[PDB]
Amino acid sequence: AGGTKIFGFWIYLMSDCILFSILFATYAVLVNGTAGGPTGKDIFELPFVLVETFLLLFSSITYGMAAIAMYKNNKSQVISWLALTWLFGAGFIGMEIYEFHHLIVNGMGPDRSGFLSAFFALVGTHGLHVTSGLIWMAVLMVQIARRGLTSTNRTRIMCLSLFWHFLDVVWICVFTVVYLMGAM
Amino acid sequence: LSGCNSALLDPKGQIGLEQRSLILTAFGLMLIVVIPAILMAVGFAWKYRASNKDAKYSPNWSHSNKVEAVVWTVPILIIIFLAVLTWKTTHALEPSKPLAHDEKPITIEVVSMDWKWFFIYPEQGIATVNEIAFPANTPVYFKVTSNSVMNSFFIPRLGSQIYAMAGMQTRLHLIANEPGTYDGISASYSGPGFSGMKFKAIATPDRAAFDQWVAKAKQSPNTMSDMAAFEKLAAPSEYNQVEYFSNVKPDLFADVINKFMA
Amino acid sequence: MFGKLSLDAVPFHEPIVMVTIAGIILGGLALVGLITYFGKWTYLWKEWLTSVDHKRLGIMYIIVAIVMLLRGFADAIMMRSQQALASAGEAGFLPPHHYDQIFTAHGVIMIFFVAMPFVIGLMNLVVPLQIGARDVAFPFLNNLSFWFTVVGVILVNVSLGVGEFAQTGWLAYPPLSGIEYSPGVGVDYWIWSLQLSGIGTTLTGINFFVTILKMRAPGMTMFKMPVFTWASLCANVLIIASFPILTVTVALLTLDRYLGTHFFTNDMGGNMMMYINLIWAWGHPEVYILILPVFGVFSEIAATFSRKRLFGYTSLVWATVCITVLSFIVWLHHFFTMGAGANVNAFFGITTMIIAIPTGVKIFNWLFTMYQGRIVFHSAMLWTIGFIVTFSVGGMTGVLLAVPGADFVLHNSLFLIAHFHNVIIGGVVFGCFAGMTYWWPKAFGFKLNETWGKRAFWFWIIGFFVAFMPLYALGFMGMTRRLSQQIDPQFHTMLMIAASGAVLIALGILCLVIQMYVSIRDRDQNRDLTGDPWGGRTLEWATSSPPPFYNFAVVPHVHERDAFWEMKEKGEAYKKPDHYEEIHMPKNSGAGIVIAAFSTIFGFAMIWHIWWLAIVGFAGMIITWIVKSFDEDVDYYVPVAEIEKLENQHFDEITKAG
Amino acid sequence: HGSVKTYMTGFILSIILTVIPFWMVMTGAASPAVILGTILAMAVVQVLVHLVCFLHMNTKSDEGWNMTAFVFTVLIIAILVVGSIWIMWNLNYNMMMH
Ligand SMILES: CCCCCCCCCCCCCCCCCC(=O)OC[C@H](COP(=O)([O-])OCC(O)COP(=O)([O-])OC[C@@H](COC(=O)CCCCCCCCCCCCCCCCC)OC(=O)CCCCCCCCCCCCCCCCC)OC(=O)CCCCCCCCCCCCCCCCC
Ligand code: HEO
Ligand SMILES: COC1=C(OC)C(=O)C(C/C=C(\C)CC/C=C(\C)CC/C=C(\C)CC/C=C(\C)CC/C=C(\C)CC/C=C(\C)CC/C=C(\C)CCC=C(C)C)=C(C)C1=O
Ligand SMILES: CCCCCCCCCCCCCCCCCC(=O)OC[C@H](COP(=O)(O)OCCN)OC(=O)CCCCCCCCCCCCCCCCC
Ligand SMILES: CCCCCCCCCCCCCCCC(=O)OC[C@H](COP(=O)(O)OC[C@@H](O)CO)OC(=O)CCCCCCCCCCCCCCC
Ligand SMILES: CCCCCCCCCCCCCCCC(=O)OC[C@H](COP(=O)(O)OC[C@@H](O)CO)OC(=O)CCCCCCCCCCCCCCC
Ligand SMILES: CCCCCCCCCCCCCCCC(=O)OC[C@H](COP(=O)(O)OC[C@@H](O)CO)OC(=O)CCCCCCCCCCCCCCC
Ligand SMILES: CCCCCCCCCCCCCCCC(=O)OC[C@H](COP(=O)(O)OC[C@@H](O)CO)OC(=O)CCCCCCCCCCCCCCC
Ligand SMILES: CCCCCCCCCCCCCCCC(=O)OC[C@H](COP(=O)(O)OC[C@@H](O)CO)OC(=O)CCCCCCCCCCCCCCC
Ligand code: HEM
Ligand SMILES: [Cu+2]
Ligand SMILES: [Zn+2]
Repeated sequence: AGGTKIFGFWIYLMSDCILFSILFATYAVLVNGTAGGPTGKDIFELPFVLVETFLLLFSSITYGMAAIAMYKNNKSQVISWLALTWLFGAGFIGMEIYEFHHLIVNGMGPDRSGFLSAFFALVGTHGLHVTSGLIWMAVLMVQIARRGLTSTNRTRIMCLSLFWHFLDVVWICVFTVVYLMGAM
Repeated sequence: LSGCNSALLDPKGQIGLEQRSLILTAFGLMLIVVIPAILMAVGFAWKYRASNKDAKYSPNWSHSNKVEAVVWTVPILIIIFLAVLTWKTTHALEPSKPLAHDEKPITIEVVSMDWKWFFIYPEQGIATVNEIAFPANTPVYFKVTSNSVMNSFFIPRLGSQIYAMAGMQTRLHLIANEPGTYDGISASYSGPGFSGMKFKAIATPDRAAFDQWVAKAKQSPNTMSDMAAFEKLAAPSEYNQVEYFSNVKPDLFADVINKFMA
Repeated sequence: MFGKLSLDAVPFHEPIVMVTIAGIILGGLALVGLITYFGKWTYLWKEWLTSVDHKRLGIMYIIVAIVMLLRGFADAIMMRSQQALASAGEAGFLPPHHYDQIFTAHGVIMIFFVAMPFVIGLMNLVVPLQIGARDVAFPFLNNLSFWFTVVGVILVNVSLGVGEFAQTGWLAYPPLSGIEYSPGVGVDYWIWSLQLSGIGTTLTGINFFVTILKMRAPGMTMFKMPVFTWASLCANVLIIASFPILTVTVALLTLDRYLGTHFFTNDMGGNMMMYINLIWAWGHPEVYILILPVFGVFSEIAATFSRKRLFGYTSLVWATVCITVLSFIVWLHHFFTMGAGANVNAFFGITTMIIAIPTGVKIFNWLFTMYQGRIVFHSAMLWTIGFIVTFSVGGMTGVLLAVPGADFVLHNSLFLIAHFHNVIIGGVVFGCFAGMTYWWPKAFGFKLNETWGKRAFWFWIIGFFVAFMPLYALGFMGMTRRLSQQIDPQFHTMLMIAASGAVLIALGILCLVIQMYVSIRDRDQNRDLTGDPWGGRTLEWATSSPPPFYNFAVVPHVHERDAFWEMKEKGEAYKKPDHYEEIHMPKNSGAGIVIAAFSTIFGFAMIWHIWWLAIVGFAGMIITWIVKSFDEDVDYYVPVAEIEKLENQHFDEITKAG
Repeated sequence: HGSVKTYMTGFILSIILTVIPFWMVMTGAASPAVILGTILAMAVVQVLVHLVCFLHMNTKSDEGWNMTAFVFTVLIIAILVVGSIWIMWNLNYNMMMH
């Protein structure tokens, strides 16, 4: 039944991909609706985005390490790699929250313009997905610690693997379409 | 069902006449295949009822290349013809397309309000609520916008409707083939006053009658010479009676649109 | 501490709404008291509410759909009466503030909580049986999906007595639905009902898709599945691909209303045309989601009651696949008149009329299934024939609307109302009634009364035509949708004829209610002993009626299309297996109902801006999810003795019959 | 199921395909068209690298239905995004004061 669950989660991720696509289309439509406020070029700090991108990529690689450890039946290495992945994802989330807070306190929040609304929607939806992945990862780490690498937990590790790698893929799309294209 | 003297089946404008022809053509083309479907449903139901012991019974007959080929191809031919006609007519009946006509068009600016229609005659320097006049057999160029919410400017007996969006300009070209008074509506629900968003489009016999109507509007004691007067008029109201304004502010349509494009 | 919620939210001043609230409360109290008196609370909780059995969940879906059909039709009757009165030159009894609520709620209810739950429940009941599976892939997910649908139903019904529902039309176009022009709670009721129900709908799509792909019995290749299974698969593909669109679009509207964002506002860079684009990009796939399963139902019924193989199986399947793919490239025909220009309009009109070809292929394949058959005029077959006629007419008018030149003068007219009611009632409603009649013996073990079923069919079809042909005429006379006050008198005759048609439909619904009552009363004389009352052709008829809670003691092995028919033709039906084995089954769970209750609290709190309560509800949803994730005992084995007993009773029935 | 080697290969390839676009945009390496084409192409290639190395996408998993679902989803996304952009571009052009 594990294979069925992993396939079903893949299908759910396809639906999530279409969700993100709708957000991307909205951003493309509203990118120039800046309403006399900031444009992407006036707020996108590329080194910050690069650090965030590297954090998310490192988290993806560390989750790959955790999955490898799982297939070697090494509980301790699985937990350690999951903890490192959690820390990298938490860093990504912290940087994103800091960026959003900076925009908000300077009257640059989603209510300022259509462009800012779309930017907040897309980037914050990705961040909400990352936060859900982090809560899921914490629950899964506790469960693995309590009961080890059972078949249930192995299926859950695979499902979360799909989710986390998909989040980094969405982030590749996000940084390319939003940050690099706005900064250029 | 339909109605012979209906607004769409008995149109008084060129656009409406072409649209009637298009509707009838599509109806006939589709009937070609729809009528056989219904007749076959009923006739097969009757003829091959379980009671009838004379009718041929073929329990295991499930595929026929000839039958499948026909049922696939006939709709394909019908739809190819329909699609060619669709491309041609959609490009010919494009609402923003100016009409080919000897007479110069009259520009009427249209602003939907809550809940009544405001009209500006920029060339004649007058404005009206819920009533427009123009010479018959004279193309009319409609510039359409909204002050609050989505509406649809529609004169059914003359032809195409067009959406009215705030901060946006849509363009519609109509022409009346005969003089008369034609009912106008909003075709996009816009709130509690929607039912009363009716206006009259008066197609005059000649330019003299339209000029008399313009002059009658010009003797209005009221004016629309400032955005404050427009805002006063735009306060929510329903079932607005016909009103006339003289000395309308120039570029008033542009100002209404610019209110939403800061 | 109560947000915006206050006693003023209750519409005391409104007599009609207050009478309705009192009536619903009294009915709920009566139901609670009857359940208490018969002491069935434990039975209900243990066998239906927490059920993870797809058959129970399908029945519950259909129960919800029928109950909400009652309210939707009451709304329709009120609208017809108001329009008849207003076209005579009278105020009527529904002012715009109530009438606009009524038509918005009617649309939302009939689409999301009548049509959707009906087809979903039919698929839930039938699909696992047809493919030879014992359950859906994710049974607990199935239960949770049903309860999210119930959450939506509860929210939309609560909007009756607390606050009001949206007055924007059933898709809530901004900026009319935005905070500026819709400051009340109605749009928020709309938002949260739709969002919470859409979560469950998306999960159902995933569940059914995986179920059909992965849980089929050995030997049943894709092109040996019953056509209804193909239709369900395509519908679930559309659900998975399209309902995320609705999720996002409603979420963006929510951000606009709550956080003052500028996605769809008139100013500050917003663009409401984007909302219209997105909502209809979801919306057309929705109508195809509704219609495909009933196409499958009609395929099954026509083959069964023609006593003949379905004609052109491969052609039918590929037409279904074609419709599925093409349903995503046509959505702009819903706003042809917004002014996209000739190129875009022409392209989308052409795609719209292209996707009509496979539907005609399906219609003619059914006709040739009836050709040279032996047609038994069971009420289900009457529904099928009536569907062919009515849906042909409706689809014809739809294709007419696909031509942008004609749509320019028919858009939002009562011609459009007539078209989509023609297709909806002729296809979806007719097919739902047909499938309900067809599979009632499978679900419950006895047949419906045929006399009242046929009366219901005749009332429904004749009343539909009387109710909606005048609307085609009215569309040609220039009458637009959503008119309620001072309707122009020349529409009055058509509006009266439409009202009389609506009364005929009301009689049809009464006939259905009487049919259910009489069938239940006389169930002992109309038992389905063999599990094959109609001489069916697919595996669902290979089981007992009702099927054992595990469906099949032994997973069947299929060799051809119409596996059960081939088993009957080869004498292999009703063969006692040499031995039985224990069956793995999922346990019932109350977690789904708890998550749904927390979701209901969360939605209600968000509607009334009770922030602390919304936090409590959301935290409850997530925490219940996690706690369930910690559960280990979620399955059990059916002892071989139980299976032996059930199979022996079924085989005693089979031997007694013949 | 992958291996350490393929994960590190994907890691290095992702690092390169991420660094180059950022450097190109930050430093104005080439003309705007060249920069845009490069970053879009490298983003697509990096997505493929992640799908292969990290998600182990292949034509055999789940009887091929894994790949089938992904390809269908990509097609649906292309339809939705491109159609929305085209429709909105045309609508906005027709909404102007011309
Ligand atoms: C293999 C696994 C690996 C596959 C994956 C790897 C490949 C990746 C590619 C993607 C996969 C492609 C699909 C392959 C399916 C694989 C499974 C399989 O084949 O075995 C199952 C199955 C075997 O089941 P079975 O148990 O053995 O029983 C079968 C019986 O033997 C059958 O007995 P029968 O008597 O019932 O025969 C029925 C016969 C119908 O009966 C007839 O023989 C009469 C023929 C009617 C002619 C009228 C054609 C109608 C279409 C009009 C098109 C107009 C031109 C289009 C121009 C473009 C538009 C501008 O067939 C039809 O139903 C025709 C329906 C065609 C409608 C498709 C929509 C039209 C657009 C596509 C144009 C190309 C159509 C080719 C027509 C082929 C004709 C055979 O195979 C079949 O279905 C039989 C062959 C029919 C296949 C139909 C092909 C669909 C075409 C879609 C192509 C779309 C273009 C690409 C766009 C994609 C992105 C948008
Ligand atoms: C499940 C319901 C359902 C179904 C199945 C359909 C099917 C179709 N619809 Fe309909 N629709 C539905 C429900 C709705 N439609 C709408 C709106 C809508 C609009 C927008 C018009 C406007 O807003 O002004 C158009 C153009 C169409 C066209 C079509 C077409 C071409 C089909 C085709 O799929 C039909 C194909 C079938 C045919 C033709 C009949 C059988 C064929 C025969 C007999 C043989 C072959 C014939 C030919 C080749 C011609 N629809 C709306 C919006 C209402 C709102 O705004 O609130 C709703 C709810
Ligand atoms: C605007 O409202 C309108 C409609 O909607 C648009 C209508 O439906 C209708 C037509 C209504 C019809 C008669 C349809 C009847 C069909 C029925 C029986 C099926 C309805 C389905 C139900 C059983 C609801 C199922 C969901 C529920 C269990 C959720 C519970 C929701 C409830 C009952 C509403 C909440 C009401 C509150 C508790 C009121 C608050 C109470 C107060 C504090 C005091 C109350 C005082 C009074 C006098 C008792 C009208 C009258 C209308 O104008
Ligand atoms: C425009 C866009 C608008 C829409 C915005 C959308 C925002 C939400 C987007 C994020 C959606 C999150 C998706 C969560 C996926 C988790 C699905 C899941 O449960 O995995 C299935 C896996 C299968 O294993 P199984 O044994 O069957 O257990 C099933 C559960 N009992 O089961 C497991 O592995 C166990 C999982 C345990 C449960 C973990 C739940 C954590 C996620 C909670 C989500 C809410 C987070 C709140 C975020 C902060 C809000 C401020
Ligand atoms: C589903 C759609 C997703 C879209 C998300 C974006 C919309 C949210 C935008 C913020 C609301 C508007 C500002 C109101 C608030 C406002 O205007 O008040 C201004 C306020 C600053 O004042 P303070 O509250 O600090 O001052 C209080 C003191 O004076 C006394 O204690 O800003 C904030 O603190 C908000 C910053 C939150 C930033 C983090 C949230 C970002 C979104 C979530 C991203 C995902 C990751 C989260 C994981 C935990
Ligand atoms: C919309 C709000 C819904 C209410 C939510 C809160 C639920 C409250 C009940 C939970 C505690 C129960 C503890 C069990 C305690 C226990 O073991 O005894 C529960 C007991 C079960 O006994 P039985 O009725 O089967 O009779 C026992 C005999 O058969 C001898 O064995 O039932 C009751 O007495 C009433 C309980 C349910 C009352 C119903 C609640 C109201 C629901 C209203 C919904 C509308 C109607 C639609 C229904 C389809
Ligand atoms: C959106 C959903 C809204 C609710 C829909 C209406 C249904 C209401 C429930 C029907 C009455 C159930 C009668 C139990 C009948 C009964 O006797 O219980 C049966 C059951 C078992 O009791 P027994 O004494 O039979 O023990 C048998 C043992 O062998 C254990 O299996 O008790 C429970 O486990 C608790 C179930 C009641 C509690 C469930 C409801 C609570 C959740 C819903 C409320 C939300 C809470 C959160 C809000 C903050
Ligand atoms: C005019 C419009 C043109 C329409 C053309 C559309 C073409 C459709 C071709 C689909 C690709 C099929 C390749 C499967 C290749 C594969 O791995 O499957 C292999 C599968 C074979 O299954 P079996 O081994 O059980 O054997 C079945 C028979 O082929 C044996 O004779 O092929 C099929 O028969 C599938 C038939 C198409 C059914 C399509 C289902 C719906 C597709 C969408 C699924 C994704 C949803 C994701 C949710 C977001
Ligand atoms: C501040 C006010 C707090 C009031 C919260 C009300 C809690 C009432 C719980 C009723 C549960 C009914 C049990 C039915 C019994 C039943 O059948 O359901 C059982 C079901 C799952 O339990 P198991 O996993 O043991 O499975 C049992 C069976 O289902 C076997 O399959 O639900 C739970 O136990 C989840 C508990 C959720 C607990 C929610 C915690 C409260 C959340 C709010 C906290 C807010 C904090 C804010 C922080 C920012
Ligand atoms: C049972 C018979 C039905 C009747 C008599 C009926 C009647 C009507 C009426 C009178 C309207 C308003 C028309 C207008 O604007 O003037 C309408 C709207 C509508 N109906 Fe029905 N209807 C019925 C069944 C259904 C069903 C089964 C569905 C869908 C599943 C449905 C969906 C709708 C929708 C979506 C609208 C548009 C609501 C909108 O204004 O926002 N109807 N109905
Ligand atoms: Cu459509
Ligand atoms: Zn516009």
